Amino acid sequence: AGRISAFLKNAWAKEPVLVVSFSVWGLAIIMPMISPYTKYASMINKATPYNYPVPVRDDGNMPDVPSHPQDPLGPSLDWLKNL
Amino acid sequence: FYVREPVNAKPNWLAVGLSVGASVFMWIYLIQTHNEDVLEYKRRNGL
Amino acid sequence: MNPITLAIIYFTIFLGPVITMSSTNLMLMWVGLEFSLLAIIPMLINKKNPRSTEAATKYFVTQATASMIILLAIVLNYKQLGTWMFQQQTNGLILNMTLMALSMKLGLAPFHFWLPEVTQGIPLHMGLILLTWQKIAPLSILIQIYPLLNSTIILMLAITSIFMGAWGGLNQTQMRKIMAYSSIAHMGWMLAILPYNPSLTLLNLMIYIILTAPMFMALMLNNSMTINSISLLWNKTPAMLTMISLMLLSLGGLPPLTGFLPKWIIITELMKNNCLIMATLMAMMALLNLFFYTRLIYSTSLTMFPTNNNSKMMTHQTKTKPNLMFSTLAIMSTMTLPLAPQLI
Amino acid sequence: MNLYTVIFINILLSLTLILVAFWLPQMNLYSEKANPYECGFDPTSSARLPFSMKFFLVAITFLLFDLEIALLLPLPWAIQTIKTSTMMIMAFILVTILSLGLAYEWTQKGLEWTE
Amino acid sequence: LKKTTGLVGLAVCDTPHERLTILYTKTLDILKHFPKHAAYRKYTEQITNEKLDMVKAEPDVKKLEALLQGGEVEEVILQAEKELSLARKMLKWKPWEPLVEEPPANQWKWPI
Amino acid sequence: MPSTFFNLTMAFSLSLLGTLMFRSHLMSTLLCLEGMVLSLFIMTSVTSLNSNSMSSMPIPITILVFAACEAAVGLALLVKVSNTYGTDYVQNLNLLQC
Amino acid sequence: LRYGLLAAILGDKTTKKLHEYSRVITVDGNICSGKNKLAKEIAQQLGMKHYPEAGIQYSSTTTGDGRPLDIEFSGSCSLEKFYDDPKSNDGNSYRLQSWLYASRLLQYADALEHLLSTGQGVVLERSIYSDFVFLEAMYNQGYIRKQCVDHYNEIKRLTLPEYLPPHAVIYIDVPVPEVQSRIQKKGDPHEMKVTSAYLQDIENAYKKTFLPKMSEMCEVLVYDSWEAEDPTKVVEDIEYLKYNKGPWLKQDDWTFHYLRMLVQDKTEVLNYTTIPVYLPEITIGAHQGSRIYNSFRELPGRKYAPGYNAEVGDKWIWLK
Ligand SMILES: CCCCCCCCCCCCCCCCCC(=O)OC[C@H](COP(=O)(O)OCCN)OC(=O)CCCCCCCCCCCCCCCCC
Ligand SMILES: Nc1ncnc2c1ncn2[C@@H]1O[C@H](COP(=O)(O)OP(=O)(O)O)[C@@H](O)[C@H]1O
Repeated sequence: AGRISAFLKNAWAKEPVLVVSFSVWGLAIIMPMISPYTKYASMINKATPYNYPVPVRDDGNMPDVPSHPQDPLGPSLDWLKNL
Repeated sequence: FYVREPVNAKPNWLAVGLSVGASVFMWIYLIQTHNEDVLEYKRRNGL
Repeated sequence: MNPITLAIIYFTIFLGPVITMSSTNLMLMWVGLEFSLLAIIPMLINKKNPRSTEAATKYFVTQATASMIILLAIVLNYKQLGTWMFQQQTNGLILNMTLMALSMKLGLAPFHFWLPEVTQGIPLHMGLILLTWQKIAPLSILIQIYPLLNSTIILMLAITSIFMGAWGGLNQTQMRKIMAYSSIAHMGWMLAILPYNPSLTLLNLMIYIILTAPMFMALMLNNSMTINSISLLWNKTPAMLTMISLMLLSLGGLPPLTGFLPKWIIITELMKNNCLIMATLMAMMALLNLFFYTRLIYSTSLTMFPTNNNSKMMTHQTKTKPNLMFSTLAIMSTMTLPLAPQLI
Repeated sequence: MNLYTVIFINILLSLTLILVAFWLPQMNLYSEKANPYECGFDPTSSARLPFSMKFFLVAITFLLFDLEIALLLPLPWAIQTIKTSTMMIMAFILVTILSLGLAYEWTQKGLEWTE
Repeated sequence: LKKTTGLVGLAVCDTPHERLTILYTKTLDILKHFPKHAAYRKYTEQITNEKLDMVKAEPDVKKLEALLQGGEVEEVILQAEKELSLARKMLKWKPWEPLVEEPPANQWKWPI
Repeated sequence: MPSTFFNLTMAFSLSLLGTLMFRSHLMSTLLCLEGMVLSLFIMTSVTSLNSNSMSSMPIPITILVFAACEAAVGLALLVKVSNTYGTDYVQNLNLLQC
Repeated sequence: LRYGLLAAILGDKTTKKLHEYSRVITVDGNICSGKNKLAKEIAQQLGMKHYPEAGIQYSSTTTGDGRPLDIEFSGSCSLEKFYDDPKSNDGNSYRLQSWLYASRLLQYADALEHLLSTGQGVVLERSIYSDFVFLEAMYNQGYIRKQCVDHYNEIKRLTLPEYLPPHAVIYIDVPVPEVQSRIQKKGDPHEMKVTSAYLQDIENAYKKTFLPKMSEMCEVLVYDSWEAEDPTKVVEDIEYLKYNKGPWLKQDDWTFHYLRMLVQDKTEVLNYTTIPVYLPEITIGAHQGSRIYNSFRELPGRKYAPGYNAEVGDKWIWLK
């Protein structure tokens, strides 16, 4: 267009502040929606063991991680490394 | 003759169909809702 | 006023109760009293005269102190039995200072001296919001404490609101200071029966809101804030006299009209709970709450005060009264006595 | 305790430096140098009258925002929550309604020095 | 067709050839109430009837300026409505009256 | 903890005892209304901080977003008390009783 | 739609309608000093319309059939009965005047409806603000009590400042021995037999009070009979005029909307004219009024709202 697209041209010459603000506003919410790496923020932040991981007791069930930490089962995050 | 014409010289024909038609929907939903229930009151203890 | 300001302030008003309702925490339930306290003041002050400012200050300072005296009782309760609710075994003066503060939000015993002063010096619109809508959220504090109110001081605040809202309403020519003292009289009925089946105070509120709203809206129609101005109404809109004779003889409860229903079945709940000597002191003084309605419908209806000839123009210019808001609220009251079992 | 050792000092470094300013100048205070200034004349009014500011509305918008600033400050910890999608949105919602609240005042002549 | 005058607070007031004519024609009419022998009426009619002809014949502003000195035409409309305001003052006053009231008492022989 | 809350409850009350006895200023009563809030901030924080009730720690700020928004509406009325009188004395507003 | 508030949001903005000639001009003077060749011919020469003098019977012309009704319905004034017999204990000197204030106000209100929609100017004549001239002329001479002048300036305090000023008033003085001549050369007996002291208190009550207190809120074009009587050069001074110095320019659209809902509701235009200040000149009692209110609704054509009268047409008397 012209009657909208050339209005931005004076608003970029004069008033060259609100254009950045109104852009960075509209450019902030939009980028996490088109990212490859936004999934990890809720995951890198979920891996941190701030509290102690209480172990369950073996009752003939849950073929998960055995009583050994370096055992290939369980949430072995090799994605944080080699990000 | 009302030199300053009334706001209501003609019937606002929407307000008729809004008011007539609404009432006829009320009844038809008020009639069925009773018949639908009395018939359904008669399937819990007896007739 | 600018609609982007109106809608925001007509909506904070819609949040105050609704958050005082849809919230169990006594902190969400507190802020709801404040949304109904911020929002009101911009519309009290629409004229910015020496009557609107003095009311808002007399509405704000009188009513923020109450929001603190409430909030004390939460924190005093947040310590004891740590949570955000008046549970069952909370201390008395926590709640007798809570009920104290609500009585200031509403205006009952000597806490009424701000209500007429504020309900005076104010438009008629925004006289209707205080006495009807600002009153719902404070009661929502006060139905949730269904038991566990001091039956002693909850009841002196009633009688003191029957007296002071009846003795005072006699003097007052300005309708706005009359309806203020009607709110105070009728609250002794809402507030005395609060421990005693408060499905009757939710009633007396929904009745009282149906009585005032036609009245304040019957005064919008000509902006008559004086007996001598509601009098000259047979010349402007004589068609209105048929309701106001009933709107007032009901709002002062006489039996064939619904406004005797709350005053009546309340007393049943009072008699049935062995307080035979209290209800009498009310009902003997609810008759005094007719004398300035008997006298008022005389001056309005049953004797034509001497009008003006400048009022002859008013018999040319075709007003417009609301629709569904007066005819309903004046027949849905004053003619619903036989449907009392449906009410309760 | 370790800070009280820092800061009671600085009061004394100030308080010891002021006592050695009133009791070591050799003063001569009589009448006319104690009286107020106004550039070589006797002041007309009393120096303590209503100023009648003009930025009165902006002082309040600050009074509201100092809360809002305070209402931002827990973001460095909020990112260390496991959700980081309500913290995402609700941080946009707070900053946006602010600018909306700031842009309304910006157009309705709030921060404009009534005159 | 005048964007920005050199002057300040003297707005364009477009549509000249009217106001310059509404005013001069209105001086001629607020004249004719004076005496004919009063020389103010005698002289300012010799002024306006020139300028009125230097507008009633010339439609182009930029050359009209070079006919009635007083360039920046809009500065003339300020003057035309000012003389107009003065004839009214000269009407309620009576300047054409006889030789001076209270002549001077040896008041001006300068060398003392 | 049960030596401050008697001492903070007693600090609330003195401020409640202050914002009911006036001294010819509306702007010292609004002023006494913020120290009233302040004792509730602290007597709420500690209760939420000896009990380790971090889930209630959002509350001592929500109480206080309505300590300034109420002061804001409070301060802004003085602008409309002054512009009638220019003096801000509580004794000067008594023309409602009429 | 009744313009509501939705229409404004939906789009009926008034600044959007304001033309250059969307100016509520007025003209003022004395009782036989132009205004009838001047109010007209400022309208026709500029583009806007013309409201004439609001007599006793303005409200009757804008309502119903527009026919001038009986004197008792439109007041009880009888201007002709004032001149020939003033100072009557049957208060007519003031009934004549409070009724005209109301009708000079309904006139001005009915203008702003039209100024603030389909934007045209309005050419009034002796608008609201030049209505006190008679009273002072009627009070300085003995016709009205001081217990009644207060009733008027009260009403002006309650109705005036809600409205906007007459927006470049016009005036033509004329020496009081001359206006007495135009009356007597105008074959009316009632306007005759008037004191020329009442027409010197008419312009002593103009240039001392009106013209100065209006030359700050609005604009003044003080002319004379000969500067007028050629009504094009009065118009030309209105065209090439530099509008400033008033409340018209320092206010916004939503200042018109709550002035435009103020002015539609004619009941709201007139609430403070009907105040119950019980004066015997203006109080009329019940039996004198109930006889008239009911014998006005018995009129062939009012009887009801302005749209439901089967005796004067109104064919759809049962839906609309
Ligand atoms: C049934 C058992 C249950 C208990 C029943 C209890 C009793 C019923 C309640 C009675 C109280 C209401 C009646 C009192 C109203 C006051 C008097 C009144 O309104 O009339 C006076 C008024 C005079 O005004 P005026 O200017 O002279 O005009 C006269 C004609 N227009 O005249 C008027 O102009 C007013 C009317 C003008 C508009 C026409 C409407 C006529 C009135 C219709 C209402 C009739 C009553 C309804 C039926 C009874 C209900 C049970
Ligand atoms: N209060 C009043 N007292 C006397 N005359 C009045 C009053 N109100 C209106 N009028 C009349 O209004 C008339 C104005 O007449 P004029 O200016 O000649 O023509 P127009 O009626 O068209 O303005 C006068 O006859 C005057 O007497």
